[PDB]
Amino acid sequence: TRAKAKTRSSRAGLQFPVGRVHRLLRKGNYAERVGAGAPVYLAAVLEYLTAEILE
DNA sequence: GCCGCCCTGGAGAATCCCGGTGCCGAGGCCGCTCAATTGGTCGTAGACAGCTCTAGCAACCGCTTAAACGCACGTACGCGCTGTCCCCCGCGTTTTAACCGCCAAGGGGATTACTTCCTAGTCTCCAGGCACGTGTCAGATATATACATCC
Repeated sequence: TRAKAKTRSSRAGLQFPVGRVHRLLRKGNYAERVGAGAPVYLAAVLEYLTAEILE
C-alpha cells in the first residue's frame, strides 16, 4: 500500500527540481555520498539566483 | 424678337462605422514514458568520548640595535603654455563583395537498437618499499713539533 507520491520540490516549497539536482550530484563525480539536504539547498540557491536575474 | 451670360437648387457618388466570419499565437487536454518516489534492508561514515603531546595566547619583563622618523636643503621632474605640422577625420564618388537564394552529389555525425568481449572493479593474501633510527666510516679542519733562516 504505497502512499501518494509527492515531489521533493513541493516538500521543500521550491520550483527547481530537487530530484534532478540530486541525480546530477550523484552522477557528477563530486563525492562518494550525497546528503539528503544538499540537493534541496542547491536547488533553493539556484532558484534564488534565477529569480534575481529574471526580475 | 432672338441669342448669350450669371445665380441657385436637388440628386448621384465617395467615406466612416458596425457586424459576420476566417486566420495566427497561445493555452488546456491527452497520450507516451522514463525518471522520481516509496518502501525495505544493511553497511559504514561520522559523531562522540578518552588520553597524550605540542602549539598558541594574554600580559608582562629585559637587552640590543637597526630601522623608522623628523628636519633641512637642493634640484630634478611634473606640469603648464606655446608652436607646428601632420595625420586622421569627414565627405563625395566609385567599386565590390557580402548576402540571400539556388543547384548537385556525397560524406560526417547524431540518434536507436543490438551483440560481444576485454578490461577494470573487487576480494584475498603476501611481501617489499618507505619511513624512521642508528652504528660506522672517509673527507675536511685545526694544531704539535721539527728544520732552514735573518738580524
